[PDB]
Amino acid sequence: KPKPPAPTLTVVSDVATVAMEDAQPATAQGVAGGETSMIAPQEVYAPSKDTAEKGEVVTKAGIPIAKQEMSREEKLRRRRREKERIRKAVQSSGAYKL
Amino acid sequence: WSVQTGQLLDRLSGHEGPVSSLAFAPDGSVLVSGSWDRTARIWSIFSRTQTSEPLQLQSDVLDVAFRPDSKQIAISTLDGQLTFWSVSEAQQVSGVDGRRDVSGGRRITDRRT
Amino acid sequence: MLRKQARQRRDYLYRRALLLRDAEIAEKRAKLRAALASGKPLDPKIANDKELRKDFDYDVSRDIAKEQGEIDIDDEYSELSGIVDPRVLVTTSRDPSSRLMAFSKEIRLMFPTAIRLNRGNLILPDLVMSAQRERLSDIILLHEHRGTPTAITISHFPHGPTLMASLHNVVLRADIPKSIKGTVSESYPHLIFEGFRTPLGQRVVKILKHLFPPRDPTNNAKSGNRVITFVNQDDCIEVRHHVYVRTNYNSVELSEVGPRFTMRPFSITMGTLENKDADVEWHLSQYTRTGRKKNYF
Amino acid sequence: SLLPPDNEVRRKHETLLLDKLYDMGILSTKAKLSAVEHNVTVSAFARRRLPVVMTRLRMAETVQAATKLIEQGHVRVGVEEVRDPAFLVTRNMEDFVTWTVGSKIKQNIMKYRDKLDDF
RNA sequence: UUGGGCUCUGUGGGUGCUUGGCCGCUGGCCAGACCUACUUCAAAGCCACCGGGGGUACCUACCGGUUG
RNA sequence: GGAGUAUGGUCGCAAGGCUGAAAAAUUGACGGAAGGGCACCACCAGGGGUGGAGCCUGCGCGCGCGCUACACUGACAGAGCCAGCGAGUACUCCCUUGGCCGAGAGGCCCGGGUAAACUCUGUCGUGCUGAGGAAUCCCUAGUAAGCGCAAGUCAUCAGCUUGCGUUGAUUACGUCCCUGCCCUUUGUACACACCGCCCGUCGCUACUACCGAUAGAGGAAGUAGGUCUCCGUAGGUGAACCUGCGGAG
Repeated sequence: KPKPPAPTLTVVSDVATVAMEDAQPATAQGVAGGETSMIAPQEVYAPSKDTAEKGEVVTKAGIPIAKQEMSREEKLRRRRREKERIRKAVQSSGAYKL
Repeated sequence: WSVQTGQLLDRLSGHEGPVSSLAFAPDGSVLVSGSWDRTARIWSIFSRTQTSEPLQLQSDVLDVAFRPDSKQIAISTLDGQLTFWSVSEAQQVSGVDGRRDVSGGRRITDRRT
Repeated sequence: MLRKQARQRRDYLYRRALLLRDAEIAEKRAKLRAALASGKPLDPKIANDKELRKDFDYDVSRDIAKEQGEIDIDDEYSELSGIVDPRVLVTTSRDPSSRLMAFSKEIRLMFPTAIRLNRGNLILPDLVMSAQRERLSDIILLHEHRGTPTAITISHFPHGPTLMASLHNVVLRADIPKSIKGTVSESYPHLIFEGFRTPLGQRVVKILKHLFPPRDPTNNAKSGNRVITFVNQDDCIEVRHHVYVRTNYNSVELSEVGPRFTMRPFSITMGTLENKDADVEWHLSQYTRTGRKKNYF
Repeated sequence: SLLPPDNEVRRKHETLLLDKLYDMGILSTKAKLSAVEHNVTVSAFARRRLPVVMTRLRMAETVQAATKLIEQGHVRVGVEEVRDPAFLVTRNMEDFVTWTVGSKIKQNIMKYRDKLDDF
């Protein structure tokens, strides 16, 4: 039995698949080979609340909407959606008588 | 396991020994196992029943293969013979005993002829 | 396979006899460790067995961790307790009768990961073989008398303990017309246990409550629709199966949906169904002097 | 043991060493460091070599004669034959190490117990 | 087919692609021959595997001192 | 004497009744629509019980559950040929007419109440000599069902339980349409790939203002860039040399 899996992190760069390979006088890879970045567009950027603008919030779709340009109806419904996810996780006698 | 999500899907079971060599039929209809429990085993998974058909052999299994025409399986067992089956009509259709057809030997500290 | 299960099961037995010797030891070792923190003086034999002191210095950490509950004891359950889902089959006796077969259908429904099986013409040794080649948690029998079930027989597989009990006071699912009863929900039921206060009580609760699936632990006290109960008095454990809706944080309503049992367990064996030559653990002792006065559980 | 008793890494490697050696069969329990100390022994290793454990499974009468058998080569492991008479049989492989394909020995056994399949 | 047979036990080639024997080797020798001369200057360093816990008065390794 | 362990008895507290049975919530309460996964308690192909009559354990006269009977798959005569489980010095259905030998208690003897199946050969032929409604409930592979044989295991079970063997089919083996049950619409892993903000009624919270009694609790709503060399200088510690300035290469 090998071991329990201990979590290990390993960093990758922005440089290309040719930078990943080993050493030889040619790249084997084609010409469209080489301009791919070893990471994904997600990695370089995704819109998120954590990178959101000030007056605006991101959508689950990842679309920018301002709270001011927002409607009240959508406001109510997004409050409902967030909450849905959340749930998924002696005195005077005068004063007395009068 | 599921590729697209990673969390475990199904522990198939049925095997009276460790499972020795595995392959999918190239269309993807059938998983085939061979285990050292003298037996080879047709797992049809992606059907709605996830059924199993046994195949009794003569001895332990060692390696499995398919035909690109996905009707035929070739399993290579421990006596050394190949047995060739058609998948659907699970009937054995061919066999080759190739023991002398492969014996070459006499290693160092190999005191048999 | 078969040489493998013979291998492991005997290794369990031999390791138990090992645990007997070493726990007889650790009894002494316990008193040493307490004295160090306490400074209260000790038994002089404990003060002057040299291999004991050195062995203390090695084997401290087991004692303190067991005090912590950091580990669960070596067990035929502790290997796979809350990891993987126990699948369970229910089978009738050899030639079943129809009302019995319906009642077996009922208790298959009460469990959530079960299959029933028509027993038919099947040697019970080969039914054990089917077990240890499909890696079951649990086999379960049923024995009727005349249309009425009488005994069940839980075994824990691959090799674990077996309960064997009579039944009494049974009601079926099928005495009530379907206009009033109905298909019962296959949700993962909770379990509650009342009055098991022997170590033997914990044995029998262990062999019971490792039948059911693992609940998810996040909101389990909040969620859930269905509750199974085991209560016991006069060593006749009574079990009901109820379903409930919570009408308030101060009020709740229950509905009774399963069969009503009382079973009284009369054979508990660290040893499966075929092996009649196995080590029984507690049998029900009538015919003795005070087998009626005392109770276990 | 020198590590203070209350440590995580101590607890983790107590369990690790113990369960690993136990799956190497050289022990007999898996809960006692003192047993690791004055119990783990080259003699126990030798009794988890291959010929000794085939005497224990009762392949052959005396571990000498067992050495003679596996040197001629009737004794398989898994699916391979084995020549090296120090193939340390861990506990998961004691259940498997059995007789080879074309063996006069296996045919002798089937001779005595009267099922002698010539096929 | 005008003896047959088993078993044992030797020798010889084979069981890996064919360039000679020997010696102080650009030559000689296989019958061998000559046999002891000649010299400017010791050295660069490192590493170099004995099963575990344990004691350490004496020996040793090291490190730091002390008189002569 | 000391240290523990028990055991019982003593003592003090607990042991003074504005009282007379029948909430939490920035997290919560409840839906709905879509989409998936499933199931002889769903669909579909069939099969098979019970439910008709008799017997009776059981359960509450009722009620099923088991056993029996009910005819073409017939009856009689032969012939042949197959199982598996079971070994405690242990096993019996009566109870009775007579008689024997038993002074008496008995023991005798005579009377009365290792398989079915299956195959083949041949003889006769529907002949009170009638297979169970509406309902309901169960079943998908050595399974439905048939057939016997044995055991009798500290609970249950001889008005039967449980085993073992024997022969062994049809029929779906797909689909969420009906019935339902569960699960998605959060998280729990990233590449390609794709998807692209579900919807309702209220609660709780902050704020805003309103209303009306006596600063005040209430009611009622909304909002969330000069290096190197050389030279001429001034100072330093002087030959030299350093520092700084100013000029040439």
